[PDB]
Amino acid sequence: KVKLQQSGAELVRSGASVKLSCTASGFNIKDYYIQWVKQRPEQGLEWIGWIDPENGNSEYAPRFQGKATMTADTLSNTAYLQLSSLTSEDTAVYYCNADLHDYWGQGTTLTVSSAKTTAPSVYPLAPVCGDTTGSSVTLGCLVKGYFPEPVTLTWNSGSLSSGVHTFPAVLQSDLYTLSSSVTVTSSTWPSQSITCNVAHPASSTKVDKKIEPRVTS
Amino acid sequence: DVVMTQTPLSLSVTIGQPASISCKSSQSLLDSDGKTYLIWVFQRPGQSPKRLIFLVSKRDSGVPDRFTGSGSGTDFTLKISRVEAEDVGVYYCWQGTHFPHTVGGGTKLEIARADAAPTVSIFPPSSEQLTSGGASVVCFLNNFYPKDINVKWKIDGSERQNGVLNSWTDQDSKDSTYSMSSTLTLTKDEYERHNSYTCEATHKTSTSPIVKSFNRNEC
Repeated sequence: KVKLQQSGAELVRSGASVKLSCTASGFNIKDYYIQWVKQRPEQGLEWIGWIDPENGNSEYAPRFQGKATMTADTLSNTAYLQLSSLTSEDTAVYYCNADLHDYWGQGTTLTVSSAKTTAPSVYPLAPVCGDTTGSSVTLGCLVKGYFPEPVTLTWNSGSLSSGVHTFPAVLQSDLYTLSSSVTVTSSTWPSQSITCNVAHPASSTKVDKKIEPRVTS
Repeated sequence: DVVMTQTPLSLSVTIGQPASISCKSSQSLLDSDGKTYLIWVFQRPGQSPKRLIFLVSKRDSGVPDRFTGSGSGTDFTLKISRVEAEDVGVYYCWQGTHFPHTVGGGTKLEIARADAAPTVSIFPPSSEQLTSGGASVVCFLNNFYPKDINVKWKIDGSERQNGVLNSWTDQDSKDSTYSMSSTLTLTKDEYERHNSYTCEATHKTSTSPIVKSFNRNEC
């Protein structure tokens, strides 16, 4: 279950260093060991090593000795994973996991690139010509031209969870494009407001675009 | 390093059918303390992994009893007595008996469903993007099966292959279908020089393409 908070996405140059954090909101991490897992885009899971947070004593997998450094500050309830001399090979999602009820963090996406952080332009997609299927309407949201990943997209701040389809982001010329659709019964919209909420942590951008009925197209 | 080999790598199952995932380790996982440190982890694409089984056969809290882990030494098996829609995702066996802890390559499970034709939706560019100079026409092909589908964009009859970005979702954990998004990007100028925008889909569910068009200054 996801009970740990990890630092937001990171964009770092090749050769640099970066430190990722992992903390818990409802308990002290000092009593349970923390382990770090790496997952490269479209590949399996890799075990980095683990640490006893109370005293910071740790063990690293051979392949990460010298590349990774693990520490833990039990006064501020945070475990850290510092990676040095980053290469394209380090681009991945990193998860921390605690030895208590299988608690996992949500993951931190690290992108090793010399490209610039660019915020997305968000566009509301309202249906035209009265289009409906059965008695439902499909609305959409276009998140265009951002870098790096990820972008968090929710509908009505997260309450609107059923009938949502968020399409994986696609890279084109150093910029990503992502889209999402939500299908609701036609009794709901436009009577009730539908808002596309988009957050791009890397540029610390937050945008809500209300999907309103079209004027003449 | 103890190597973890999983078979099969791709598992296609019909709802209600049993399934079995094999996990072989290059060395014995029986630890001196008499216990065997083998766990099975599940991950739905784009989410944190979750553990299902630990110590070869002990089920985690909340994990349905349709899942059974068993085995000893170098051979372990995870059996699903009856596969349900939510079971789609990747399964990994992972060992903690030897240092470094190692993980299997993963077995991706997918449900073989009854065919479903896509429902096509089209969205002309928002007035907002237009004022910013760009024009993206979006086409959603929702809830279809199988995953294989082809989309062609036509502008006033002529096919256009440049400026098209396509993206598919993973298999839905409720109805087991796929959805696809296709965006055609143009400059505001090219957009306003034309009238009909057509999103055509070729899918096995139909002899001819399923088409959705949009004419400017019509609605």
